[PDB]
Amino acid sequence: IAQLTMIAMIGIAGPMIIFLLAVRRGNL
Amino acid sequence: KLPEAYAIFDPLVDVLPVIPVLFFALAFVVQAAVGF
Amino acid sequence: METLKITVYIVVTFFVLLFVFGFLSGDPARNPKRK
Amino acid sequence: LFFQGFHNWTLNPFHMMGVAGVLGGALLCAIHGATVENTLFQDGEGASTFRAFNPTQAEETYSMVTANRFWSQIFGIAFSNKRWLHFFMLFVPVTGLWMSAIGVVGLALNLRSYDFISQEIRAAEDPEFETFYTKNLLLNEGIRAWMAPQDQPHENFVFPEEVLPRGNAL
Amino acid sequence: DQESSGFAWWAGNARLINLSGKLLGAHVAHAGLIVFWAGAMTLFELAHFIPEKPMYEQGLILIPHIATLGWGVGPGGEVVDTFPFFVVGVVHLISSAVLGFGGVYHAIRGPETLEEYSSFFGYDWKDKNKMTTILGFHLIVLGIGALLLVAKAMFFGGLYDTWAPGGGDVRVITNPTLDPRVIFGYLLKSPFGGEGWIVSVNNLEDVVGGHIWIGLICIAGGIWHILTTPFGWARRAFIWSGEAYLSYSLGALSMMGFIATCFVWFNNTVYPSEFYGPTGPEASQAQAMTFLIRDQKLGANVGSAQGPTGLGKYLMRSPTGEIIFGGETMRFWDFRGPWLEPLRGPNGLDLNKIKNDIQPWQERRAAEYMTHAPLGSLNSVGGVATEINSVNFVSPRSWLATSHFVLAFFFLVGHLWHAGRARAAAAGFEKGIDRESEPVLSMPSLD
Amino acid sequence: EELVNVVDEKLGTAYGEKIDLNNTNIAAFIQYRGLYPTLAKLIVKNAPYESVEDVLNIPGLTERQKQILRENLEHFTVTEVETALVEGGDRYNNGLYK
Amino acid sequence: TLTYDDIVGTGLANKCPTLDDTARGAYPIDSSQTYRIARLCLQPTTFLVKEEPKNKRQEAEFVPTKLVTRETTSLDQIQGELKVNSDGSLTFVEEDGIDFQPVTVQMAGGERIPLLFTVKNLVASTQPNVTSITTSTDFKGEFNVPSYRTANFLDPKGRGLASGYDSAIALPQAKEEELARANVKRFSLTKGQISLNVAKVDGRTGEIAGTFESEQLSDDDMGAHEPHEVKIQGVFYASIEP
Amino acid sequence: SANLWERFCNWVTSTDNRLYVGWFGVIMIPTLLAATICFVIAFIAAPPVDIDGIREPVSGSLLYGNNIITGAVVPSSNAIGLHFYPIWEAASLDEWLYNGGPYQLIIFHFLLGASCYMGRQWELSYRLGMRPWICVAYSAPLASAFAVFLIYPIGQGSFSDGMPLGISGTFNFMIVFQAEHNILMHPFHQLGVAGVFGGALFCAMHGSLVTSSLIRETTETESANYGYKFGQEEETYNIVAAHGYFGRLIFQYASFNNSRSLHFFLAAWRVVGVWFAALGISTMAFNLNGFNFNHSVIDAKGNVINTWADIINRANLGMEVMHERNAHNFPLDLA
Ligand SMILES: CCCCCCCCCCCCCCCCCC(=O)OC[C@H](CO[C@@H]1O[C@H](CO[C@H]2O[C@H](CO)[C@H](O)[C@H](O)[C@H]2O)[C@H](O)[C@H](O)[C@H]1O)OC(=O)CCCCCCCCCCCCCCCCC
Ligand code: CLA
Ligand code: CLA
Ligand code: CLA
Ligand code: CLA
Ligand code: CLA
Ligand code: CLA
Ligand code: CLA
Ligand SMILES: CC1=C(/C=C/C(C)=C\C=C/C(C)=C/C=C/C=C(C)/C=C/C=C(C)/C=C/C2=C(C)CCCC2(C)C)C(C)(C)CCC1
Ligand SMILES: CC1=C(\C=C/C(C)=C\C=C/C(C)=C/C=C/C=C(C)/C=C/C=C(C)/C=C/C2=C(C)CCCC2(C)C)C(C)(C)CCC1
Ligand SMILES: [Fe+2]
Repeated sequence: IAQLTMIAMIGIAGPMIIFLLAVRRGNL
Repeated sequence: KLPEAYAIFDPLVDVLPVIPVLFFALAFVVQAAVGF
Repeated sequence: METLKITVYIVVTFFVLLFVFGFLSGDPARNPKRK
Repeated sequence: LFFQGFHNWTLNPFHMMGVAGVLGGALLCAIHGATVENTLFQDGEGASTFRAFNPTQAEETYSMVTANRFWSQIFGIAFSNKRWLHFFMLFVPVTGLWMSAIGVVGLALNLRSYDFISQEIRAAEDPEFETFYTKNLLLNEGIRAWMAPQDQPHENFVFPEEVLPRGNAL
Repeated sequence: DQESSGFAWWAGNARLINLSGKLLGAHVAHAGLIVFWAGAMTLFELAHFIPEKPMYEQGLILIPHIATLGWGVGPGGEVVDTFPFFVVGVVHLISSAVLGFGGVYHAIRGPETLEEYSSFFGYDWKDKNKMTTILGFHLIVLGIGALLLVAKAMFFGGLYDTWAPGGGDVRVITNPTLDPRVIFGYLLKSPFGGEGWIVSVNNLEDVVGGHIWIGLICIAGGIWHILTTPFGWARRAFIWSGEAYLSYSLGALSMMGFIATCFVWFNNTVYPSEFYGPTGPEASQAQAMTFLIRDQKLGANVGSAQGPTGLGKYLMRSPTGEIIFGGETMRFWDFRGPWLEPLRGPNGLDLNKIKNDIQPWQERRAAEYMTHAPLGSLNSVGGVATEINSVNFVSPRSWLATSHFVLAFFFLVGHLWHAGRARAAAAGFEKGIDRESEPVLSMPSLD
Repeated sequence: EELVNVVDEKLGTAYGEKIDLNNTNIAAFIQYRGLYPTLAKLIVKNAPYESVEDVLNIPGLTERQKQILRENLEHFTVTEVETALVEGGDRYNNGLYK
Repeated sequence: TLTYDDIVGTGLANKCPTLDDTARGAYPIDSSQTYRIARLCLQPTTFLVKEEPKNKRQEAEFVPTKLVTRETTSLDQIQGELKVNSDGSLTFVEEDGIDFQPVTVQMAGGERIPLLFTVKNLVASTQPNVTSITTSTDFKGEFNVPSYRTANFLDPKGRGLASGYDSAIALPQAKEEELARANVKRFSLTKGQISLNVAKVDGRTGEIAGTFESEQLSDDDMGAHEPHEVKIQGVFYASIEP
Repeated sequence: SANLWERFCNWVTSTDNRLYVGWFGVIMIPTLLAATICFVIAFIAAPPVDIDGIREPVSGSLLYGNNIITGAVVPSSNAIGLHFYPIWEAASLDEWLYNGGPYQLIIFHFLLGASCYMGRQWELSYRLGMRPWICVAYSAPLASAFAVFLIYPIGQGSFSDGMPLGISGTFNFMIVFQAEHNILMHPFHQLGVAGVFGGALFCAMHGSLVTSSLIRETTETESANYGYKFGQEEETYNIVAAHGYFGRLIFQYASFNNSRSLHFFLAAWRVVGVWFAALGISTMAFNLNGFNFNHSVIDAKGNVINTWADIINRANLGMEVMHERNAHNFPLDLA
């Protein structure tokens, strides 16, 4: 049943790296 | 149906395959943050 | 009519061979400024 | 389908130019679009010929000369001019469409191109002569018998198991 | 490499073709999704796999391959070990991390230029030898397992062989093929109906037997290029540019993918049907078989039954081989599978056999294949174009053969656009056409 | 000198009302308590009957089978064998499926 | 000794079994032995269409025709009890087997004449006072020839016999009569009549081969055209067993 | 001369021969010359063909009773299907004739040389020195022609079912298909009819605007079209006054100022949709037919509510049933 909630986190795992990168710095 | 002792994870096993795709997706999120 | 069978090949081969031997002689030349 | 099946539109000259124009035009579009892109003067710097273009002033971006001398040798013909090229593209479609609108006008008063006597008259005898026309026309005849009853409900059509046309097998 | 001094965003990866690739890591980066994908789907597959339900009836694209290798199957196409399947995906999946864990690095924190760190073979495309030598490695690399398989085929467990004596069953390839006429002969074989140069393959003896020949043949190439520099008609002929290299290389896939799509739709040997669906032709032949029986069993003479058209319902005649099932089914008189071969004859289908030696184990396999046919909608409602929603099933072959074609097609589109742009550097007009020095505005007018 | 369709006409004999032992498709045999399966294979096989009863005297018929036929005799009829109806072993598979 | 994978493609399965020149050795028939035939095969080669003679009444002709449908011609796998009736002659009554190959030869002109080469419901007999099958022996008897097409069959435009549109159809207010020929589809039934002379016999094997000549009719086409006569020639094998 | 071939070598690659003939040329040029020749005749005068698995000859030659529309040179028979039926494999010339062997010749030939034209479509963009993402546009076309003549056949096993070369033939190949693939309900064909319709709309759009902001150079007696000379240095249209209009006509920003982009949009739209389409056929080639929602909408009791697609399907059966009457000797059209 649960399947959905656990998918949620992984999906927002990627844009979160973008966010954690916005704040800190680098990449550019 | 995975080995009995894994019963707990049918939920994730369920999603794992979507990921591949997910990458072409993200590739955009970044390109957008980096104003192209 | 087994004749035809061969009469063609040659006509086909000839060409296929003329095809390859034309591209074989490398075409990096035969354009603007032979480069 | 309903047209194909009852009006057998597919075989109506007018509709034909209708696809002759849409279809014919699409090519015309896809080609002028690409034909142009390739005969583009490198007038920018690098891998972005999309920016190198001047929104500001007149400067033929696609050598009209590298054009004709291309197809003239690859297809035998040259669209020498751009007023006509960029015009003939207006025509192609719009025209066909009309030829469609005419055609259908026909279908309005059931004036349709199903006919083709020359054939059907000789279709009577020679039970062994067969063209696609007939072979096709037959498909239609099935499309009727099967859908009419449910498509046209207000007629409360009723077709017993038997009356329905079918080949040996299904 | 930032924007300017690069391409636009959609041509992103082009700025990586500049200097020495900052990351091999890209390629490795995904060289992981590809292996991870096996890790997910394989897990996902078994994650949904029931042992009774016919493997092809449960959207199993991935799992059937393990089986075809002898794993978790044995007698009939029955699955005894739910374990082995699980194993392989679990491994790959996890295996992917290392592949991605590294590609992910090589692309951001390592040498943004391995052209300089060079040393180790290193980087630069025009470098005619670094490339001959590189592919050279990946050549020993492939042939490597060509044997890996031969091993599984000859030393670890065997493969699944539908032809195999008894019946479909995990068997060990004892005696692979020697004779080069055979193993090679296929290439020289007809391309059209009756004999596909690659596709036509009755047994494993010729498969694993042929693979062997390829491992060494392929290794002999890596060993080869690794040691030498390409000749002068080679250089003369082919443009050398990083891109141009992809250009060729890419059109080996295109072709190859078709060669797959065209293969997964046609063979019962390397694609058993006990794991994939019954092959298209097999189907409309299976139908035949089922009804030849239905009536013969109902009391009809069959063999001597004049059919509606003028041909005969149950039995008909082909031009070269004399006897086969007749319907519209004829197109597939080339179909060969263990479920119909016993009832075969010198001249073709034997009337005496078909009449009395046609056993039960066939009427039931024949009926499964009549039903389960490669026919379905994206909707996934397996059946004729116009069937009611209920029984749904889409043959692994449908998806397999279909996809690869669209992709392999598209790739051919690639082989073009990457050759089209690369053959362009060759003279420099790839960026465009120089406004003051164009070959045409200075040439003898055609007339 | 007035040629006419044969099946259409024989549809006008008793063939259209009941089951024709000598012509009728073997498919119309299910429509009665336990006849189709085997009895039919014998009904259909076994020569063409001149009399509707000669059915009962069929080689090897079973003491029970014999009975059945008797019982169902009501619905069986006959007309000249119809070349157009029997040729092509159509009687076994007329080309008519659901 | 040949496998299907060995013979397929040769277009051989359409040509049937030979008997090498160790023949002329008659087969010992009993009169005390039941005897049956095993796969009697008729492979053909010569199709002649009796030319619809022009109105003039001087010897109608038998022109030679070109084969069209490649190899779909020969017929065999025919079996039937071989009766040994009084006066010691043999009669072979075929019970079933592949025997109705549909062929279409191209006439002198451009005509496409299609017939149904067949030796069905066959009852062939030989000469009397024969205790042995040899180059002497021969077989003559009758046929049964239905029609090219079955009962169902829809000629383009939908017409048919045991089904089919039933009429002029395409033409609604057309003149009903004169299309009778086309609409009502009659179904033919006619006699064949072959002739079998042996030429190579093996004494033990029961095998015997020879030339044959069938004279039958062509395609009735429901009613279309009056059929054309046809003579058929070729060699035939036919193994005999007890 | 050192070798006489030297001249053959520059001629083939003559960047100035009235009609360029590349290396592809040397194959294209005749592959079509033979292909066409067989065709033009087969139409004008060619016997019927047993097409379908039986012996029902379908006539398709003007001299055999065809209107230009009914005209068509027919396929190879279900007898051959995929086997290669070249002119020599057939005994009598007439065999090849009857069993429909012209098809393969015509089809195989053009269907081949066609591609070489695709190559020689670019070979001139190399000798001429112009960007060459042009030859690709041509793909979509050739893909389809290949799809309707080579994939689908390999898909169903017989050249029998490959869009018969002729007008009314296509119509046939079509109506049948719908029936066996519900193509019309297929997501691909959609994206196909998508662009085609588009391109045909854009082809009239971009052609519309240009002529609408054409520029000055004429009287009213003179033909406005005359205002231009081949080899102009500056384009004839006033792009600014064009976008300045079209842009405005609903949204202003859904418009193109980037002539390079626009002319490009024209390229790719038609050329991309057409591809999907070409793939659509090639997709259903192995039976991944269009969608299917028959009986997919139902009420409580289960009484079934017809979907507007059930009609689609109704008219579909009418088609399924008839097509190829006589051969189909079994319940399921498994081919
Ligand atoms: C002879 C000269 C011909 C000149 C033609 C020149 C034209 C130029 C080429 C362009 C396209 C035409 C070329 C034809 C290639 C297609 C293959 C084909 O038609 O031949 C058909 C065969 C099919 O093999 C089948 O093989 C079967 C055997 O299997 C059977 O028997 C087997 C054992 O024998 C097994 O038991 C098995 O289970 C059982 O099913 C049967 O014999 C069938 O009759 C037989 O059809 O395919 C194969 O093996 C061949 C596989 C080749 C790879 C092709 C990939 C897919 C094709 C894509 C085309 C690319 C063009 C695209 C351009 C447009 C944009 C891209
Ligand atoms: C065989 C493998 C292969 C490899 C390694 C490459 C590699 C490359 N190709 Mg390429 N190509 C291939 C096959 C390949 N191609 C094939 C088979 C075709 C036929 C179509 C092409 C056609 C093609 C074109 C036209 C171009 C390239 C380009 C490139 C280069 C740019 C990199 C790139 O595009 O990333 C970036 C990835 C993208 C931009 C993907 C996004 C695409 C956009 C336009 C659409 C977005 C999709 C969207 C709808 C997804 C929905 C998400 C939703 C949630 C909103 C790169 C070297 C570009 C170049 O010039 O290189 C020299 C270029 O212009 N390729
Ligand atoms: C599909 C696979 C793929 C791969 C392997 C690459 C790889 C690359 N692209 Mg790229 N690209 C892609 C698709 C891809 N691209 C597509 C589809 C588009 C169209 C939008 C682009 C558009 C594009 C542009 C415009 C540019 C690149 C550039 C690059 C290079 C710079 C990488 C970088 O700076 O990341 C920076 C990374 C971040 C800012 C954060 C991302 C975090 C990632 C790397 C980690 C994710 C790992 C995963 C989530 C978890 C694993 C963790 C592990 C420890 C277990 C690199 C070689 C640049 C280039 O030119 O290189 C020289 C560049 O300018 N790309
Ligand atoms: C080699 C490519 C390939 C092929 C042939 C298949 C085939 C299949 N997959 Mg699958 N899959 C793949 C890659 C592939 N997959 C990848 C990379 C993932 C990870 C995201 C998955 C994740 C996945 C899941 C979760 C499931 C499947 C399932 C299936 C089966 C039914 C799916 C279906 O009917 O919907 C048809 C789907 C479509 C028609 C998508 C429409 C395509 C649009 C978006 C445009 C595509 C254009 C482009 C050219 C094609 C892209 C290629 C593809 C890799 C996306 C079918 C056998 C189902 C199944 O069988 O369960 C066991 C199922 O539940 N797959
Ligand atoms: C897949 C193909 C591939 C190729 C051709 C390379 C090539 C390279 N990698 Mg590499 N790498 C890969 C995959 C690959 N990698 C993957 C999948 C990962 C995931 C981790 C990495 C992670 C990685 C790291 C962290 C580094 C490299 C580095 C390098 C470069 C150093 C070459 C060297 O001398 O190593 C030779 C290595 C061996 C011969 C293997 C020896 C195995 C045993 C004997 C000891 C290895 C240590 C132990 C087993 C585990 C490794 C721990 C790790 C810290 C190395 C070289 C260009 C180095 C670099 O910066 O290059 C400029 C570097 O620091 N790679
Ligand atoms: C894996 C990828 C790969 C790539 C990209 C290359 C690339 C190359 N290899 Mg190579 N090679 C590889 C794998 C690869 N190889 C493997 C796995 C082996 C194992 C041996 C080899 C063994 C090898 C050798 C021995 C040689 C090469 C050579 C070459 C170079 C020239 C090849 C050429 O252009 O052929 C173009 C050839 C043709 C277009 C042939 C046209 C002539 C036709 C008509 C042949 C006639 C057909 C005949 C009748 C038989 C059947 C015909 C038909 C009916 C089928 C080129 C750089 C050559 C090189 O210079 O150095 C190695 C070379 O001598 N390779
Ligand atoms: C990203 C989308 C995608 C997905 C999910 C798949 C998935 C699959 N492909 Mg595939 N493929 C793709 C894109 C994709 N492909 C593209 C773009 C091409 C080029 C046109 C191909 C060409 C191709 C071929 C020729 C074959 C596959 C096969 C397969 C299946 C077995 C995987 C495999 O071979 O493992 C590891 C490798 C094998 C099991 C067999 C290797 C074949 C030998 C070594 C020849 C070379 C292999 C091939 C060229 C490398 C591609 C491997 C693949 C993982 C990309 C699997 C369902 C195989 C199949 O049909 O099912 C068994 C197969 O024979 N593919
Ligand atoms: C250089 C160009 C390039 C780019 C930008 C990418 C990008 C990506 N690849 Mg990839 N790949 C490439 C070349 C490239 N690849 C090559 C040459 C191979 C050799 C096989 C692969 C093999 C591969 C595998 C096995 C996998 C990826 C995956 C991915 C990621 C998910 C998309 C995917 O399905 O990939 C696979 C193949 C493709 C993505 C090819 C095209 C598929 C996309 C473009 C279809 C969806 C958008 C498209 C249909 C837009 C339509 C056009 C629109 C205008 C209508 C994505 C980051 C992972 C993935 O997520 O797959 C599910 C994954 O598992 N790739
Ligand atoms: C859990 C886990 C994991 C993780 C992972 C990952 C890494 C994932 C991912 C992820 C991701 C990372 C995904 C994705 C992505 C992305 C995204 C989320 C995106 C986005 C979105 C969107 C919606 C967008 C949109 C848009 C638009 C609007 C248009 C265009 C542009 C863009 C794209 C921006 C794995 C699997 C390894 C396994 C182990 C554990
Ligand atoms: C695209 C790209 C990117 C990235 C990345 C890539 C490309 C790649 C890769 C790769 C990757 C990303 C990889 C990986 C990985 C890892 C993984 C995938 C993992 C894992 C693991 C898992 C998943 C597991 C799980 C489990 C276990 C552990 C066992 C049991 C079962 C379970 C499930 C629990 C970006 C965007 C940045 C850009 C550039 C390129
Ligand atoms: Fe324009």
